[PDB]
Amino acid sequence: SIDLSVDTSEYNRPLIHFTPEKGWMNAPNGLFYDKTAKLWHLYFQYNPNATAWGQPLYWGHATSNDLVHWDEHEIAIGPEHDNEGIFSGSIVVDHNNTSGFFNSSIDPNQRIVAIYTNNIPDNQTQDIAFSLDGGYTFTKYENNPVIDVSSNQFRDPKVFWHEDSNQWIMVVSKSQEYKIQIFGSANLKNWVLNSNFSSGYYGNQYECPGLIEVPIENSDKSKWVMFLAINPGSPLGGSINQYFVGDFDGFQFVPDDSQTRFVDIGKDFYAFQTFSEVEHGVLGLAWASNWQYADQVPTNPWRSSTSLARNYTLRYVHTNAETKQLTLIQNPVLPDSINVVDKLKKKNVKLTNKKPIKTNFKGSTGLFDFNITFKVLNLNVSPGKTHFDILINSQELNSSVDSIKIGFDSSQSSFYIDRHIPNVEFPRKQFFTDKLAAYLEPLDYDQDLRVFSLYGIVDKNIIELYFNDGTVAMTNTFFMGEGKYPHDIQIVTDTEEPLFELESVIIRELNK
Amino acid sequence: SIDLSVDTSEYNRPLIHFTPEKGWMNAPNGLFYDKTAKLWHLYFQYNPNATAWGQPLYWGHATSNDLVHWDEHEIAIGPEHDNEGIFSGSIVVDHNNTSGFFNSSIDPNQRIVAIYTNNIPDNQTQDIAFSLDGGYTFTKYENNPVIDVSSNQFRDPKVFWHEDSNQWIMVVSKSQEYKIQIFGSANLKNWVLNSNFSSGYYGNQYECPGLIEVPIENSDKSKWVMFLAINPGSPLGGSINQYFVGDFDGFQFVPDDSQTRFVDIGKDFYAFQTFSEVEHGVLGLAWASNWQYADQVPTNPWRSSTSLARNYTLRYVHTNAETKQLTLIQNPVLPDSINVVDKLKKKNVKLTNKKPIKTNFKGSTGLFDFNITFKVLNLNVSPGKTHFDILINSQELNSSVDSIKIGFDSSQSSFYIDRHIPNVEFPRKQFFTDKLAAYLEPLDYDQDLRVFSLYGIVDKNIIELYFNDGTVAMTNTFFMGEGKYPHDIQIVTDTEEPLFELESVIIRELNK
Ligand SMILES: *[C@@H]1O[C@H](CO)[C@@H](O[C@@H]2O[C@H](CO)[C@@H](O[C@@H]3O[C@H](CO)[C@@H](O)[C@H](O)[C@@H]3O)[C@H](O)[C@H]2NC(C)=O)[C@H](O)[C@H]1NC(C)=O
Ligand SMILES: *[C@@H]1O[C@H](CO)[C@@H](O[C@@H]2O[C@H](CO)[C@@H](O)[C@H](O)[C@H]2NC(C)=O)[C@H](O)[C@H]1NC(C)=O
Ligand SMILES: *[C@@H]1O[C@H](CO)[C@@H](O[C@@H]2O[C@H](CO)[C@@H](O)[C@H](O)[C@H]2NC(C)=O)[C@H](O)[C@H]1NC(C)=O
Ligand SMILES: OC[C@H]1O[C@@](CO)(O[C@H]2O[C@H](CO)[C@@H](O)[C@H](O)[C@H]2O)[C@@H](O)[C@@H]1O
Ligand SMILES: OC[C@H]1O[C@@](CO)(O[C@H]2O[C@H](CO)[C@@H](O)[C@H](O)[C@H]2O)[C@@H](O)[C@@H]1O
Ligand SMILES: *[C@@H]1O[C@H](CO)[C@@H](O)[C@H](O)[C@H]1NC(C)=O
Ligand SMILES: *[C@@H]1O[C@H](CO)[C@@H](O)[C@H](O)[C@H]1NC(C)=O
Ligand SMILES: *[C@@H]1O[C@H](CO)[C@@H](O)[C@H](O)[C@H]1NC(C)=O
Ligand SMILES: *[C@@H]1O[C@H](CO)[C@@H](O)[C@H](O)[C@H]1NC(C)=O
Ligand SMILES: *[C@@H]1O[C@H](CO)[C@@H](O)[C@H](O)[C@H]1NC(C)=O
Ligand SMILES: *[C@@H]1O[C@H](CO)[C@@H](O)[C@H](O)[C@H]1NC(C)=O
Ligand SMILES: *[C@@H]1O[C@H](CO)[C@@H](O)[C@H](O)[C@H]1NC(C)=O
Ligand SMILES: [Zn+2]
Repeated sequence: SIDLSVDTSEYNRPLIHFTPEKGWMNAPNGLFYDKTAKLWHLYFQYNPNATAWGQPLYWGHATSNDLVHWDEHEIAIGPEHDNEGIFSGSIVVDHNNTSGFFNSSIDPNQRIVAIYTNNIPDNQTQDIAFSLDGGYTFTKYENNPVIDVSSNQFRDPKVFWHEDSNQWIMVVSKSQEYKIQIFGSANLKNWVLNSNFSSGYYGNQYECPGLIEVPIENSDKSKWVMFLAINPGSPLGGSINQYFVGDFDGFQFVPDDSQTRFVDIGKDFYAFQTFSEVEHGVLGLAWASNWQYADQVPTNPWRSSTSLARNYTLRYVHTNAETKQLTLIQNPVLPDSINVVDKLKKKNVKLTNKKPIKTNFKGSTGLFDFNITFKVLNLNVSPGKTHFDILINSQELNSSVDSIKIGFDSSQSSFYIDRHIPNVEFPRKQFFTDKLAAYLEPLDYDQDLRVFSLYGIVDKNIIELYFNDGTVAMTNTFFMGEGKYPHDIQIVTDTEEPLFELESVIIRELNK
Repeated sequence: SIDLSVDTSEYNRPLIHFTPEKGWMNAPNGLFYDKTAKLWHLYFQYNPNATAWGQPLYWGHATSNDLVHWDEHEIAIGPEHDNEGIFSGSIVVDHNNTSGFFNSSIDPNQRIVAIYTNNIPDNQTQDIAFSLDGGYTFTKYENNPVIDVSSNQFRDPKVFWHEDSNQWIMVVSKSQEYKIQIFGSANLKNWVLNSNFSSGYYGNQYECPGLIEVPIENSDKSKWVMFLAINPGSPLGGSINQYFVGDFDGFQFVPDDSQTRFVDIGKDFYAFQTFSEVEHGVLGLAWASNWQYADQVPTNPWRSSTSLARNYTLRYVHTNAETKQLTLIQNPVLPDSINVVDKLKKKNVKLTNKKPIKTNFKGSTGLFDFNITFKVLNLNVSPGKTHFDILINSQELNSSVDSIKIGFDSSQSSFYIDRHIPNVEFPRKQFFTDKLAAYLEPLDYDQDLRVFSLYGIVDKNIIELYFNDGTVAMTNTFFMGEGKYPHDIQIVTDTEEPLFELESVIIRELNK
């Protein structure tokens, strides 16, 4: 039952991360681009009747021309009964009408088919539905389900057209068997199981798989990347996304190695999905929370945002001094529709305890970004001082300032976040990990000096960090006290002489 | 250079975890049992000259008849020069004198050979040394090194006799190539490279591998388990140990699957090694710290303990409701030579906010264990109350009590620890993760009610937790304020009616 009396929006509703106006949101679904309308479509696991997961569960729907400003629509798909759910799935555009649902009056770029998990008591099946109006309303296929294996742990179909083998491909999870199942189909209705894939960090269950061709930077080559969500049992606690790099022939995915790697090593990036019908590269986003505490965080009358849309590539990067690995790179999608309210620019700054960088903006939108390239100098300092810190400070409210801290330690070659906020309490905060680290090799070397970069964006209750031009991504929510939100940024150190040179510093106040 | 002026031993030196009397300890080495003398041997990476890592670096040495009472000996092996180190390695007993070092005056069970990494500037090699006095003094082999591949990233040899292929086997890490190399030898001097193994979570580097037959519970069969340390780049930050289950023929290790699993999901369990010459089962221990902060924790005039000795088996356990996996099990070695100073024993207690469990012991050793079997009842409580907490409280000093918290949440089916202690500060505490969790399936079901077990031991500055009879292990150090150490244990809940029934509760104060 949503309490419309208490609205936390003013201080903790993100400006450029999608949130439903009210109710509960989890996994993003049916992500696609309408080439005719030039519209991005976001669907999502949606309970409008509470700020927690519940059935009946629907596909919510929003559209955007630029992946930052969203317009929320009426519910797109709903269950047959109150004790049922339209669980996760995906959308394809059936340009050549292989499904037989579309006539000449439906533009080929708008021949929209949803493939989703129908959840009923003791049964999960893969069902389809078609939209004749650009993805706003759907008709369920008469002969659903299209796949039934008599299981209650069988969900999250990601479907794509595979040109090379001239067929539809589904990757779907046999969740508690720890198997990604690869099915093939000529018409999206009649499916054949081609192979099973089992690898990486199993945790409790497999969920929301994905399989897509990702370009290698500065080349004409590409690799197939298999995405996989696990929850619970993440090594960081709760829910997390992992990936595998290799090749696909339409029947089997063959990884290049047997290594485990995570997509994002924050706590709050789960159920990642890619957009269908992108013409250049790979774009996707995730649900920006963690199953451990998502339904308890102090937001109202909604819970959950998505991450920003991110652009995915592969790059050879040093994982140690000697060895390079083909690694998943992600950078945020931030178009010119984002307004810069104010900015601080500094160059070649030798950081010390008497030379802090402090923003002095007139007001605050609660939306900021910081772009920093730094070099570690050859200075011996005591071990408590081998670091610098970016402080994100609230306004002073009732005599107190709340803040979160993003730092780098030169002795550990590791970034860290501390999202610990004194006095803010909510159920299951025992699982709300406060301190997270990311080890990185230098981005570059300036003679013998190690060079690193960091891009960060803060949007009222969520922070996204991208280290070394997207080599590592870390997504984390944070909850300041009632009425408090980000207002100013400081960069500080305790070193008396310079250990860090900030070659370039850009801190901007942004708005929609 | 160690200050003997300040000694923290009284409040934070463990009683039954080995610590050097003074200086720095990291990885355990040369672990073996002398069947003739009936003595367990522990060697360790040792810097006597500071409470941080430094060269010259030695093998320290201690012995025990029972794996809890340790006698520290003279340094066993030292480097040729001050800018060199005797890095990690292992010991075997050359019963049949394959090496030719041992005549009829040396009992077969005492034909002790150390295989270790010799660290010199820009070079790491595998060297051997032999002991004619039961492992107290060593003579380096005159034709060292026994393996040189012209690398400065080539270390941590674990050697064993393989009967099936009638040869010595060495597993060693080509650290920055992410390879465990398997070599073979008739005589411990002349080696042949047989295979390279690469899998699991790579992080920054491969270190301290092991390969051993682990018995399957209730069976005469076993599996080959490959152990692997990575540091830095643990998904929990810093250093961690992982394992692989499969088969070995003397030349190649073949895992049964391609899954990644960690040995211990605490922050402070690294460089795990197994004892040689164990006749019943598999025994091992690790370094009980994390490279991120190990050299900064507030102990003096030593830093670091080992973990307890643990007993390793394989058991088929539910990782989800549907599926069992052959899983590494570990339980602590705690013999009857440990005195029970006092204990609290309770049976069939329905836990509520008016019925807390509280120890009322006359004094404190700072050494306690708690053994609990609990059951989750069918009670609906508000989301903030779906849990119970074990509080480990210091004595009141300067008007405050320091505490650490171990809990279970029935909504998340997860254990958690909070080792956050306010007002205790030390360098690199930004990496000192305070909140850790572990998801488990129930140990058993009583009709429809979920049953779980938990064994924990607190030894002044270290806590070891074993969930569901050793299904999951979690090791963490903790640092209370100056003079404070564990004094009393409480078990509490906020539920007004019973959510948890404690079938069995045993809390003991222990001593040497
Ligand atoms: C680690 O745990 C294992 C159990 O998984 C323990 O192994 C058991 O150890 C006892 C000896 O302590 C063995 O009993 C012996 O059996 C032989 C004949 O089978 C008999 O001749 C001896 O008199 C003795 O009773 C027992 O068989 C063995 N169990 C298994 C399954 O191997 C081991 O002791 C534990 N180690 C420590 C130090 O706690
Ligand atoms: C995501 O990144 C890719 C490049 O890595 C961008 O792709 C380029 O897009 C332009 C048109 O916008 C094309 O003319 C180029 O040929 C593309 N390059 C490659 C190598 O494909 C893509 O535009 C990015 N998308 C977003 C939304 O940022
Ligand atoms: C962060 O800063 C870097 C500059 O250091 C930006 O990268 C440059 O982007 C421009 C386009 O705006 C390119 O022409 C340059 O070649 C890039 N140079 C470098 C140094 O990368 C980057 O776009 C910034 N990131 C943001 C705003 O998110
Ligand atoms: O809304 C269901 C949708 O979410 C996912 C991924 O988060 O599964 C979540 O919800 C399920 C039902 O409560 C849980 O079984 C699952 O553990 C949880 O992650 C998708 O798998 C599913 O389609
Ligand atoms: O003492 C060296 C010994 O420790 C290990 C494992 O912890 O390596 C540690 O020390 C090395 C030298 O400082 C580092 O290169 C390494 O990263 C660190 O883990 C063993 O690998 C080594 O034999
Ligand atoms: C849930 O929300 C839907 C969509 O607005 C509404 O029509 C329905 O009555 C609600 N049902 C329950 C059981 O709350
Ligand atoms: C084509 O489909 C549309 C639905 O969009 C329907 O109204 C029309 O009658 C159909 N007939 C044609 C165009 O063949
Ligand atoms: C894939 O897994 C399913 C479910 O366990 C099984 O029925 C099927 O035979 C497997 N198929 C292949 C080709 O491995
Ligand atoms: C280091 O310790 C050893 C062994 O106790 C000692 O003999 C040596 O002099 C010390 N060296 C330095 C450099 O302090
Ligand atoms: C055996 O070795 C011992 C110890 O090194 C030595 O005292 C003795 O001379 C040796 N015996 C023979 C026959 O060489
Ligand atoms: C094993 O790795 C080593 C070192 O990288 C390499 O030279 C050797 O050829 C490899 N051997 C095999 C059998 O792969
Ligand atoms: C804990 O309790 C169980 C069941 O009573 C017992 O068998 C076990 O030995 C105990 N564990 C320890 C480490 O004392
Ligand atoms: Zn605090």
